[PDB]
Amino acid sequence: MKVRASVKKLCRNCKIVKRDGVIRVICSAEPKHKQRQG
Amino acid sequence: SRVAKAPVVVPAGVDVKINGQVITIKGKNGELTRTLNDAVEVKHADNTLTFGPRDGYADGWAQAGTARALLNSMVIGVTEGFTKKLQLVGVGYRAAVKGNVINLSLGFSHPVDHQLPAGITAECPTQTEIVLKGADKQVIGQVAADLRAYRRPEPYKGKGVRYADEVVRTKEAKKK
Amino acid sequence: AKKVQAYVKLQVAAGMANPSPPVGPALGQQGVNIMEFCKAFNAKTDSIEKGLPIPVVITVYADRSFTFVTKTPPAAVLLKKAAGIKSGSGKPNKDKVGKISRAQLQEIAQTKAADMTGADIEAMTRSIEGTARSMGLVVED
Amino acid sequence: DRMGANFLKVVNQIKTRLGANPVPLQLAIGAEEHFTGVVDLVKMKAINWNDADQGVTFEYEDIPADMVELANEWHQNLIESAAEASEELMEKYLGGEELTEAEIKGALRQRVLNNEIILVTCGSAFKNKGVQAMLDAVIDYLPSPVDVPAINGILDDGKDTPAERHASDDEPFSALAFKIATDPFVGNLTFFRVYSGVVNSGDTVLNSVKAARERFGRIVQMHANKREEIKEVRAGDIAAAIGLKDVTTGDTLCDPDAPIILERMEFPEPVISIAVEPKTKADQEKMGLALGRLAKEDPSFRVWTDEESNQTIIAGMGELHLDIIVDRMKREFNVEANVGKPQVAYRETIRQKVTDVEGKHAKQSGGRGQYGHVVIDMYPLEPGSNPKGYEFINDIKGGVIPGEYIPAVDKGIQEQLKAGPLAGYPVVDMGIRLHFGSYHDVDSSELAFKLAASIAFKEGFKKAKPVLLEPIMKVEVETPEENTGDVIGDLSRRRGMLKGQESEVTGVKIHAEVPLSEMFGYATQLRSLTKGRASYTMEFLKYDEAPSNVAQAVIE
RNA sequence: AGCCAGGAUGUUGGCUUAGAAGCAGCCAUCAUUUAAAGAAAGCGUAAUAGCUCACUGGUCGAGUCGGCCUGCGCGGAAGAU
Repeated sequence: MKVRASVKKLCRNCKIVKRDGVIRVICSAEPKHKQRQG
Repeated sequence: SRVAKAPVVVPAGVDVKINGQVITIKGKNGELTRTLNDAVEVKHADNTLTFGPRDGYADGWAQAGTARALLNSMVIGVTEGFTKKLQLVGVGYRAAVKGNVINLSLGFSHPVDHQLPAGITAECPTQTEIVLKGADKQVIGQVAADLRAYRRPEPYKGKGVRYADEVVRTKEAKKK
Repeated sequence: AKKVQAYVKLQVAAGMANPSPPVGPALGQQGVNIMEFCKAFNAKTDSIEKGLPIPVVITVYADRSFTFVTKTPPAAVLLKKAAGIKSGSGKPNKDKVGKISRAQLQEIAQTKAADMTGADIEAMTRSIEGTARSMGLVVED
Repeated sequence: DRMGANFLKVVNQIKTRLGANPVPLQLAIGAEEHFTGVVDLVKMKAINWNDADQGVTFEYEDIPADMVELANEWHQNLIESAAEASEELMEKYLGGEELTEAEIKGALRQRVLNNEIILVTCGSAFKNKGVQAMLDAVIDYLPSPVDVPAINGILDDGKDTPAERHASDDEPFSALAFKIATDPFVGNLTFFRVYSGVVNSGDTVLNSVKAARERFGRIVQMHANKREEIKEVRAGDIAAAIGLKDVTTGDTLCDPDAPIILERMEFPEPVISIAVEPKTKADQEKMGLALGRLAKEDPSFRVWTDEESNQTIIAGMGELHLDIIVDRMKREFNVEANVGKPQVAYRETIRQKVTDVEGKHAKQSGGRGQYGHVVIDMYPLEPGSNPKGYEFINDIKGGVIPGEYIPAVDKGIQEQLKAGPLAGYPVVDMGIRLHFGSYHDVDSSELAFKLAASIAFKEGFKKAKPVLLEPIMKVEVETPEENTGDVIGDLSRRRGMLKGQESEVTGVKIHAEVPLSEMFGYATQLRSLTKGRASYTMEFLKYDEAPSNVAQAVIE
């Protein structure tokens, strides 16, 4: 999980759910599109 | 809501034991009980079960919205069951069932034979296909996902242990 | 006719026996002997002077079967068969070269009227005027 | 003795991929780790092997009880394999005459002279499980030099009369020349095999296909490694036909007044070409002669030597060999090589065009300050038909520079036209026009305008992005499956100018036009695309370019 | 929002045609049928076969959706007996 202050909804099918409070964004086929902070 | 427009119809062959918050479902081949939270108002009204969110816990529409989906699965799981098949794609990798134990030909210097708990009648038609049978929807995944986590799908060959319906995304080397 | 299994209309000039690589896949969909589609159409291909893309459609069936529908060549390539060059659309509304009147357009529409139930005479007339303006062609009668 | 090693799968995989008809004989006993028996099915006997010894036992027993039915259903397919081999066993498969161990092989041995069935055997080499079993089939399923059609010397050119000669000692002598290795003792060596006839020690053995006379020295046999002098060579031994003056691939080793062969079929083509370069200049004196004893060994090792740059451009069919012949040079031939790139025509062209570059000349060389501020205009690389690579359009403003000082400016430009601001890449075929030539009297000489013109030409290239005029090869590639779509996409990374995708009965041949400058490690790259499954041709057709843009910063 | 569900079909959409064949990119950017379809968004990809968005054409049978303004909250937030 890459970390950066900006979670920008980037991939076309990008889920966003708030697990534990810190946002981590869920793609389907792209592992590269998953950030975690912010 | 959609969940409030979703009542569940218990059929004949599965008995409920409504001691208020604790419901123990006497079914076909097991006992699928869940001790829910106090954000629910349960009533097996006539035959079709009706539920309700308790006051104070107005977020119990979520907490019983779990429950409406829950008990529907329980009355159909204790009778019919889940076929949970896994596909072993590994070079020299086999699967064979004995009693309640599964072998794991997993490319190690030592064998891995793990015993599997109750609510499991496992089978193996061949070395690469493995049945799992169960009554709870949780236990039919939890014992399945532990095997898959021992050898995850490798996205350079397609190697690994993977589900029947799961479709991996294998890549290409592209350098050498 | 059929449904979500397969329906693509793709065939180009039938002087070439071997399936051209991009056409290949529409024959590479439901397991054909590619010699069969070469031997089906050549009994009627000897009634033409080759050079224009003639279209066929493919449509499939359960076991190993298939079927196909023969029509006439479309008027879009018939616009640029008489005009000499096969590709004229470089600038649509800035080129004024080349005239054919409506009388040529209806006699290449009777061969559509004797073949197909859509692509009717009077409705296609503005689109056979519409494929003229995109190519940069003029029309007068 | 490995996981995933199913014997019955692989022999019944040949009937699907290779399309052959294998009927196996020696089957399997054991779950690959407690494996102890190999099931010979003719005699119906399992063989015990060594506990772990390198070779004690051969203990034959019956079929074990754990495989009493798989031996039943597979022996009945063994005894099928003679009823459809010979027509005479057809009526005793059905009549029920006994199909013994000795009777069935008399039909199946004649099924090896046509080769429709191959005979398969499972076992371990390293675990000493099967090796002692595998030898008895060789004398009964592999053919002998006296059971085969023997030496068949045709004629020369008169008439096609193929003559089966005798496999015994009662014929004129005959052999063939192959595996012709080398040594620092005698020079050339051979690994030759005589088919029939006997030779004595010392003979005028010729090579009758290429008209040369040789004499037969001291013949030596090996344990594949050790020198053992074989004096009297009997019919069928394999030895070293030593002392051949010249010898090629597969010519005869035969006394005159005898039958004569003339046969060389399938001369290969070593494809991948790398250019070896010496370390010292004393090395090229001994690396120019490296081709002597090395290329004499084998035709899978060629040297496509250039006509101008005089470097040694080797050619192999695999870089895996072009590994080894450098390592063959290393410790015994004692060569230090610097393996680099082949000679590709690298004629620097020009992308951009400089406007005006003035050669700054100011020096009191001959007494007074010999000046020479001459300026040239970078003209486009002269295209079309231009035999002269130097096209100096000397445009003197009003014929101001005298004829005596015309060679001066000419020399300067010519010197840098043959040179290159990158790695000495000739900027040849590039037409160059003189803008203005400053002329003087006591300040006018040769260096005056020569030195100036030299710098001026180089200055221009720095702001003219000289690219690379390059040769383009007609490259074909033959790949069977639908794995060429990854290839031609990866070929599109390399300016392979596509022609068309065509097919054969088993192969999908792709036609393309690839820059010879973009060859580099082409062989090793397709060998990781095609997995080595490729067999194709290499020719030449056009001539194009390859991106450089080095003048920007790389070029000083 | 999901299961059935056609992805109605003129066309090869040029150019330059080697494939730039709706899926590389610049100019057009009409539509034969309009109760469902654009000379077009990605993946499959040299091109396409596979899978969708397009209208949800038929079922559920009620609410639902994208942004503007504020009350507060979370992440951003790592230091040295």
